[PDB]
Amino acid sequence: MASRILLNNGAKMPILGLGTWKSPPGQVTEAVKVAIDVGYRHIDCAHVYQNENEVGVAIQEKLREQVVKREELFIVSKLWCTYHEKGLVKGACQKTLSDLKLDYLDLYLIHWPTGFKPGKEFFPLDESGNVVPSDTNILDTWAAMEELVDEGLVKAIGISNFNHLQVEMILNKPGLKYKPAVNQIECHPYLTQEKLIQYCQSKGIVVTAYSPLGSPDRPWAKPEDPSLLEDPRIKAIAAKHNKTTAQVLIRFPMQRNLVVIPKSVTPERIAENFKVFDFELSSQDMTTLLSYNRNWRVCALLSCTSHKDYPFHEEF
Ligand SMILES: NC(=O)c1ccc[n+]([C@@H]2O[C@H](COP(=O)([O-])OP(=O)(O)OC[C@H]3O[C@@H](n4cnc5c(N)ncnc54)[C@H](OP(=O)(O)O)[C@@H]3O)[C@@H](O)[C@H]2O)c1
Ligand SMILES: O=C(O)Cn1c2ccccc2c2n[nH]c(=S)nc21
Ligand SMILES: O=C(O)Cn1c2ccccc2c2n[nH]c(=S)nc21
Repeated sequence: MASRILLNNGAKMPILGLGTWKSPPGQVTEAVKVAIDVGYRHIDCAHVYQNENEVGVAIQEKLREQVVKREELFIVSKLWCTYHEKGLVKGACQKTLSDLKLDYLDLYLIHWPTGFKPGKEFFPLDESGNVVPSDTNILDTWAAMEELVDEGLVKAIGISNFNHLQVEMILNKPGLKYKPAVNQIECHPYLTQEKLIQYCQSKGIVVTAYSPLGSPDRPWAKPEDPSLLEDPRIKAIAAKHNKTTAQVLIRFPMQRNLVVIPKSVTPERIAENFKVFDFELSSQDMTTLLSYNRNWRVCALLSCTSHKDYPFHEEF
């Protein structure tokens, strides 16, 4: 298992990264410092996570300390939904660069295919509670992303939460200049995503699996919800390999040629989650894990089901 995967822009992306959604601003600086100290070279960020400044403090300290060189890091962020307007894309990227204290991103993603009305609110609502959409065509947003490559702000561009028809729309864009390098999507044994993954891979688009542990800290979690980390079948596979359930859950997407971005702010877990390059799940193990699919989606964007570009009505 090589540590990096080749992207269609010619750059190599570390297959393991640190997630930062929900990482409290008072804990994420140390989390990122620890991650870099124990070998992580890829950090997954977003403006909407409200902690890019604090992530940036950690990156900057580790660069200053010469623990790692900038070229060895792979920093990813994402364009929020309220910045899909073509004229707002560059400023959104620049704000993220300023907070992260970087002069380029390795990868910048359209966070969701749904554009919202611009403004200070991340989820602008009408008086009846519906999200207020943007009229900006995703193809125009893509053209604005391509400009960021040409102006040196980002090395690669990609998409997130795009269904196969939405990916296809980008791939079929008249005058397409740069293909998406990555589609970042939810993926774990309860939402195995075989159809979308095969589609993306067949087009040379690398898939990043998010919420690989089932996002047990998602704010809308219910006590009775399924729990990957507590699934006795997955526990048994872990025990067979003398690994933790989390380690199996992280190794699983790696062996499907995916990138994976588990989140933790706990130093012991950040280290545990990185120790996944010393064992191999069997083909049987892999198929068995795939068999647990229930089409259970922890990030379903229920707030936006009425939006014309809501991605999850389609089968895949
Ligand atoms: N593009 C998108 O729309 C999108 C959506 C969702 C997520 N993401 C990205 O994907 C990242 C990962 O997804 P996620 O944050 O939703 O959830 P996740 O990585 O599946 O799970 C995070 C949870 O698991 C716990 N955890 C981590 N390692 C553990 C271990 N070894 N043992 C036991 N528990 C462990 C963490 O606790 P502690 O932190 O307390 O240690 C936290 O509560 C996000 O942070 C974000 O960067 C992107
Ligand atoms: O977009 C993300 O990366 C995670 N995330 C969020 C991150 C920050 C703020 C809101 C959200 C959110 N709301 N719904 C869903 S399904 N996922 C959400
Ligand atoms: O609607 C969203 O954008 C996120 N979200 C929520 C946001 C606020 C309150 C509840 C939820 C919720 N419940 N289930 C799921 S899959 N997603 C949820």
